[PDB]
Amino acid sequence: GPHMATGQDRVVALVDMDCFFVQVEQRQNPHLRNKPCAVVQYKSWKGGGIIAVSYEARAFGVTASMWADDAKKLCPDLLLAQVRESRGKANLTKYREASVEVMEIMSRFAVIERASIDEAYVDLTSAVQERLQKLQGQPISADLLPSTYIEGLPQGPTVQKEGMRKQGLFQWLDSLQIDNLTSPDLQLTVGAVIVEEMRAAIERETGFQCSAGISHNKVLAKLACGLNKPNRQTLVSHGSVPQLFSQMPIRKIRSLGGKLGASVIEILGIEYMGELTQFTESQLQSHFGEKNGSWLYAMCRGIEHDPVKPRQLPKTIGCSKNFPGKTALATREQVQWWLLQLAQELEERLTKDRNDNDRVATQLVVSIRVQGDKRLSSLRRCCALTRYDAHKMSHDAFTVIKNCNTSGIQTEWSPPLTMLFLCATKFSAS
DNA sequence: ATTATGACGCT
DNA sequence: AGCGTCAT
Ligand SMILES: Nc1ncnc2c1ncn2[C@H]1C[C@H](O)[C@@H](COP(=O)(O)OP(=O)(O)OP(=O)(O)O)O1
Ligand SMILES: [Ca+2]
Ligand SMILES: [K+]
Repeated sequence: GPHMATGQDRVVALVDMDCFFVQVEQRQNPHLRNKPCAVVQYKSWKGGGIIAVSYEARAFGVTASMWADDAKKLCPDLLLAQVRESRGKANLTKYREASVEVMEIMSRFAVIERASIDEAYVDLTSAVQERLQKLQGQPISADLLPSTYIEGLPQGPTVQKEGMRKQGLFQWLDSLQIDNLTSPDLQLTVGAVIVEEMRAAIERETGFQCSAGISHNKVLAKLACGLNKPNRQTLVSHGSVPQLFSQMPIRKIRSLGGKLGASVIEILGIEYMGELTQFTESQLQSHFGEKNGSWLYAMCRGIEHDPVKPRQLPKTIGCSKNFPGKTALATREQVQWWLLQLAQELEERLTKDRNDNDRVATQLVVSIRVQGDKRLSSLRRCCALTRYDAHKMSHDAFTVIKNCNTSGIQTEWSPPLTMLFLCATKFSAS
């Protein structure tokens, strides 16, 4: 009762750019705007691999992880933009720089955690408190929430999509004004007002649209964000959780989309997140470990405590290339040439990072895959990164992996290498 | 023959 | 440390 924590202490948002690499290419090339289009890397094998898809193209069934030749079967008029190639490899700089544009705007509003190239969590608790003081008990108008969905509403005693959105928003605001909701509900609502403002600023200042979720923690904000995409935001209140979770497949919750989630389903014989509430904390810990068990026990009740970390910059800077099928690296000089290409891109990015962000990487991680290996990485070795110099880094990388070569002929490399990976890590202030 | 990333957990 | 999981 009175001592039962409800995980309603924070306001957290997750902002997720819509079709991000496609928007970056559409801003650059107006011919691609409002068209079925996709971003592809490379072109020779089956037309290239699709890595991002506009919503117009998704209507035809085009997805990422599709070959462009196959996407064209579904959507013959699909437009394509190619990822830049430099030094023999795909180069993602344009998208990393577009990411910085958005992250810097978000940072004006609040502390953010960079979750990926186009996702950031936002801790809005303090901003909401501030806005509430400005507001002075003045009610919140629907006009302040023009792209907001309230999950679970409308309900109870119009067949258009926007009409439904407004009906739900009206019910929510009507209740807030009549004092039939909770202080956490008001906090979330003010959070959503701020996120409208944030999303408007992103679009104004970059041209890019995004979706967002607002809730009391990162997992619910992420779940919320996906409910209404694209170009919309969704508020998931604490009270919405029992209905929302009652039919929510376990794999939809972040961290449960893989083997752990499959084990939860199999071991417990359940399908939906809400079904977890019937187990004790000890029962869950007994199957999934102390940490996972406690996390699951709280999470299925809508409670999570993972903080929004104050981190706007990536912690690592890496460069990798696959060498599939017949293109696997089978000679010494091949391996060395590609290590150099990778090291040259890495040096370029590191030098920029050092100038921009007042830090230096101190460790170089070298990873390879060998042909036949089940896993993405076969071997990982570290060495010191003491100089931002591509020839040195590439020579050092060779040294730490050269003994993986089974070949008696040192000119040859066996078994052939199907992946090379260089990663700069362990930053120190500079 | 998805590819190129990136954070965090385990022992 | 080196490996594995989960995610954009
Ligand atoms: N598996 C991947 N391989 C390479 N690039 C990827 C991969 N997944 C995502 N990306 C890139 C391209 C995406 O535009 C960008 C952001 O990813 P993501 O949020 O999953 O999709 P998206 O922004 O294209 O569409 P959505 O509107 O559904 O969010 O990161
Ligand atoms: Ca996205
Ligand atoms: K994303």
